[PDB]
Amino acid sequence: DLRLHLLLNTSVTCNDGSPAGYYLKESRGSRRWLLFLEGGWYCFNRENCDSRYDTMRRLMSSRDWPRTRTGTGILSSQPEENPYWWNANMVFIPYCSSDVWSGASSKSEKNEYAFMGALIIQEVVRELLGRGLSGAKVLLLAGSSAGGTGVLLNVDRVAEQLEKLGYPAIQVRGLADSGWFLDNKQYRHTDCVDTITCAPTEAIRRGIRYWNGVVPERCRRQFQEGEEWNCFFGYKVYPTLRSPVFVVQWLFDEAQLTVDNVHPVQEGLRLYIQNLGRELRHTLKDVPASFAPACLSHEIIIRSHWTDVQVKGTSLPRALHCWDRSLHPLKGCPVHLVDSCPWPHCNPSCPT
Ligand SMILES: Cc1nc2ccccn2c1C(=O)NCC(C)C
Ligand SMILES: *[C@@H]1O[C@H](CO)[C@@H](O)[C@H](O)[C@H]1NC(C)=O
Repeated sequence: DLRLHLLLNTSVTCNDGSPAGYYLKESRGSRRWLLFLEGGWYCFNRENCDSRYDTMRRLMSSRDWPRTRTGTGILSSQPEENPYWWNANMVFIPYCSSDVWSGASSKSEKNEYAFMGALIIQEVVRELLGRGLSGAKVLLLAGSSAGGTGVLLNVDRVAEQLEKLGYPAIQVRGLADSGWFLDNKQYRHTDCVDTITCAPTEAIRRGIRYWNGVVPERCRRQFQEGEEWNCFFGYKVYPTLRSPVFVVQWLFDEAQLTVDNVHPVQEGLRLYIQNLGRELRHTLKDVPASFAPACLSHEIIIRSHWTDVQVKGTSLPRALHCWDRSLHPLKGCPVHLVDSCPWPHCNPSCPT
C-alpha cells in the first residue's frame, strides 16, 4: 500500500481549495523514483466544472480521499506483477485540478475554482526532496490519459526545477501513456456550442484561458500568444523537449475515437479507422522509444495485466527495461515497437 500525504504548503490546492497531495511507498534500498500522474478528462467552464463537482468529486477535491491505495501495474512492488521497476520508490499523484496538469490559478474573489496542476507537480517534487528524493539517480515522471499529456507538458519543467535547486545529477525522464492525440478530421462534426459538441482544439483553447494554463517554454516560443493549445498535442510538443520520453499509445485509442465522434462497419467508417492507424503510425516513425499496439483500448501502465500485451514478440515491461539499458541498438532488446497491421485486434495479444 502507498500512504497519503497532504501537501504541507496548503496554498497548493485541488479545484475546491482543499489541499492537494500524493501517495508514497518508500523503498530504502533504491535510488529510482517513479512519480505517476492520474488521468480523468477535464472541465473548461463554470457549468461543466459544476457538473463534474457533483458526480466526479474525487477528481476535484481531497476531502474524501482514502488514507492508502494499492499499487498496480508499474506501481506494484511485486516482481510477478511489475517486472520493470518493482523495487523503486513509488508515488501516485491524484488528479484533482481538472486542467490536464497545466493550470496555474488560485481560487479567489474572481475564480470559483482553483486550477493548479502545474504547481501541484512542482510542490510534490519539492516536498519529496526532503523524504529521500534528494538521493535519486533517476526520476521517471509517468502518467495515463490526461496524466500522459501532463507528462509531455511538465517533464522539462521538473528537470529545470531540480537543476535550479542544486541537483543536476538526478536524471529526469518521462513515460506518457494514452496521452498522444491527433487534431485530425473528425468522422462527424458539430460546432462548439456546449460540452458534448466541442472538439478538443476548441475546448483546450478555452480551457487554457479559464485555467491560466502553462505549456513548455520552447513550444510556447514556436506557436506564440493565443496558439498555446498546439502544445497539448504530442506530435507538436515532443520535438521541443530535451528530457528522454517513452511514448505508449494504442493505435485506435478509445478516447481518440470519442473525440472523433466515432462509436457492422461500412466502407466510410472502415476507411476512416484505417486512416487513423496510419496517421498515428506516421507521427511515431521518428520517436525512438515507443510502444504502439494495434488495439482498441485506453490506458495500460497501471493495469494489473499490463504484462500480457506484446508488439513483435516484446512486452511493454521488456521494452522499458531495454530503454533503461539504452540510457546507460541492443541485440534482442528493442525500444521502438509500432504495429504495422491496419485494424483493431490484428495483434492477438490485445486486451479482451
Ligand atoms: C485529456 C483527455 N481525457 C479524455 C477522456 C475521454 C476523451 C477525451 N479525453 C481527453 C482529450 O480530449 N485530450 C486531448 C488533448 C488534451 C491532448
Ligand atoms: C507555496 O506554493 C505557492 C504556489 O506555488 C508558492 O508561491 C509559495 O512560495 C509556496 N510557499 C512555500 C512556503 O514554499
